[PDB]
Amino acid sequence: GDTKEQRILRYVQQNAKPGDPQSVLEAIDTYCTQKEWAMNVGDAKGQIMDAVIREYSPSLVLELGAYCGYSAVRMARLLQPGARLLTMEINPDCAAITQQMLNFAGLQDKVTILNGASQDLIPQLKKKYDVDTLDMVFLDHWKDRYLPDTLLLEECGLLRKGTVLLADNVIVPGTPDFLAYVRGSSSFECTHYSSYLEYMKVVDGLEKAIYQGPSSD
Ligand SMILES: COc1ccc(Cc2cc(-c3sc(C)nc3C)[nH]n2)cc1
Ligand SMILES: [K+]
Ligand SMILES: [K+]
Ligand SMILES: [K+]
Repeated sequence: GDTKEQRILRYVQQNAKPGDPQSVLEAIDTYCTQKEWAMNVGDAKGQIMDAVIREYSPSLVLELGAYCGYSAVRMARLLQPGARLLTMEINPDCAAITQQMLNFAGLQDKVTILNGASQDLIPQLKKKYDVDTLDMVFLDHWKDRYLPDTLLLEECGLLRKGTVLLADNVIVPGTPDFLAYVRGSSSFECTHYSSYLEYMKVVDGLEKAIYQGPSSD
């Protein structure tokens, strides 16, 4: 048997230019349109991601929900020399795919992959991976986990004033708990970027929530 992630990686390895992230991203994009399937972010959302990374130029990025490494290849190619991406994947096999995917893209020295569940890994980040603070967090895992993982980062001390949270799919299927909190909390300064997946009927969006640091008085 051959899973379909294995087939995407086998397509990349066969049709993309080694060491060239853009070529890798286009091979995956092309396999998806032909074999009718899709990664966790599309092109429109990629461009939103691209702008955020370019605007804030983060030295340390956490991604929750790697899948194939498509989004890791997307973000890590924009990282400056010295900057690194930590990405979490809960499914062992997908995590493995993501590593092979990064290896082939040449971005493997910038990205560390962690196989595990976010609520187990986030607490170990300081002690076991020498994280002080995160500069940017991309959330694209389980919807019910967005709001509690956010406060888990908060409690663990992994956010500093200026940390940028970028949450995917806050509209479709929606993360209404998470949205309400960052939009209502004084600890965040939010902005919504809309992604038009289909005219009138499928209109999603990412939420960019800027941590404002603990209060003072
Ligand atoms: C619709 O359901 C899904 C939504 C997103 C994904 C991709 C994914 C999510 C994760 C999780 S979940 C968790 C507590 N920690 C992590 C790192 N790893 N990979 C898989 C299924
Ligand atoms: K997504
Ligand atoms: K920086
Ligand atoms: K707010």
